[PDB]
Amino acid sequence: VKLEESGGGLVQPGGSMKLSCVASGFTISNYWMNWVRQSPEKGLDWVAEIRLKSNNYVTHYAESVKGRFTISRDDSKNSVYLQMNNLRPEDTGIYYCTPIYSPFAYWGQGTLVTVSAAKTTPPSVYPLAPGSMVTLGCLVKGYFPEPVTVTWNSGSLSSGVHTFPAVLQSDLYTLSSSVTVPSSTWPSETVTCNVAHPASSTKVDKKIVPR
Amino acid sequence: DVVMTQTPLSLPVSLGDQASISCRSSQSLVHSNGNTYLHWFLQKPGQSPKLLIYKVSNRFSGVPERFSGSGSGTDFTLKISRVEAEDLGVYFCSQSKYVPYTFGGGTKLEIKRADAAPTVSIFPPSSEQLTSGGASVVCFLNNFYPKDINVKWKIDGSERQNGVLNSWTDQDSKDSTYSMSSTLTLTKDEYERHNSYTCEATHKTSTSPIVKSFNR
Ligand SMILES: CCCCC/C=C\C\C=C/C=C/C=C/[C@@H](SC[C@H](NC(=O)CC[C@H](N)C(=O)O)C(=O)NCC(=O)O)[C@@H](O)CCCC(=O)O
Repeated sequence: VKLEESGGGLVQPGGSMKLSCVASGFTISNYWMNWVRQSPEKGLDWVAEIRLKSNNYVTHYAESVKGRFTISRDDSKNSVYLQMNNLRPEDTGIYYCTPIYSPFAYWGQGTLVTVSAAKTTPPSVYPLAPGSMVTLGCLVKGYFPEPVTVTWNSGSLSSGVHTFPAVLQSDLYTLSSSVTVPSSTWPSETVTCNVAHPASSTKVDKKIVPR
Repeated sequence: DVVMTQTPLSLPVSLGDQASISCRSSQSLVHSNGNTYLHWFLQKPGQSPKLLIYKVSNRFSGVPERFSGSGSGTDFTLKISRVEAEDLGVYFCSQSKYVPYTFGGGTKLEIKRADAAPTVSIFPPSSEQLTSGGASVVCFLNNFYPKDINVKWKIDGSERQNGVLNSWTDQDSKDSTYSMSSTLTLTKDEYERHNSYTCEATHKTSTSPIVKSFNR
């Protein structure tokens, strides 16, 4: 049983974007379906609701999106959609879909909508080596938009990792990640950070070497 | 719109103790049908929100009995008994009686643990960044408690305030600690105008600050 959102991404102000929400392991036809968005500044923000075929598919919208957003459902595809037009930078945030008054009232993982005029820019990936435990790092600088994924040794190295929340200054994101291993582990063994930035089609591996 | 107000804004609680979170609605959430449409969500760091309790007191599937909800009309309470480390995150109340559905601003549950001093590491700019013209000095301050901390950058004994980008993690679900990253970003030219770089950490765990430095 799950909800899966997709269709998000970077889009210029005034632009348009269509989000999809597909259910698995249950039928959405029986439940009122809601879109909710989240941002650091506004928190959880209800966007729109569409009710049942038996409710004549009645819809409701937040005032901030009326005239611009359209919520729809296709029970035959077990899906709900959010057509967004004349998007505003303030519409930026993570968008979730959820059934309510339902055994399957799960939110899925969400889809990130970035409404900005800023251009897509790949990250610069810089290794962080020291000048009983040793801490190594990776600096992922000057990219846009979110997200990037950072792992160490392709994900094998998970304990002792801290990957920090990306910080947006102006129009460029910066992220860093640290990994801490025993001094007997490195540099005798390989420690490599893997950085992926889907938006710019970027994949980078940086092996951390001494000095 | 129905305003949802939560108190407190944050709540530190020791493991095994009880937590109580308050939510107040600007209008009654009692419907004509008899149901009260008040719900509680939990959002753990890095996760989507998840339904905890619907209609005041009913636990959603998979939610343990240590979580309970109460109240009526415009005043509600979420009680988490026998707090576990994994219970950290932001708790949201919400109403679904009126359109637009609205949410409280959230209450963050923090787990008290033993004080822990930050492990501090400082890193000079990579050769690769230098070639490109940039010069970032990175300082990691890892696994500390409590969350409050202060980081000072010193260049040749002088505190630099500009060019600093800081990131702070949420509380760690596994060990209840916090971590922090501090990056001082200069150009290759500015960095080479100086040799001594210092990351200085002030935290309750030490009377004098932790100091990590290198000389270029
Ligand atoms: C997008 C933002 C919206 C904010 C939140 C909105 C709505 C609330 C969200 C989710 C509700 C989920 C309800 C699930 C109900 S199934 C739905 C539930 N039906 C009931 O009969 C309620 C249960 C009863 N009151 C009780 O608890 O004894 C119900 O809520 N019915 C409608 C009604 O009573 O008016 C059951 O499947 C729970 C399963 C319990 C279990 O498996 O242990």
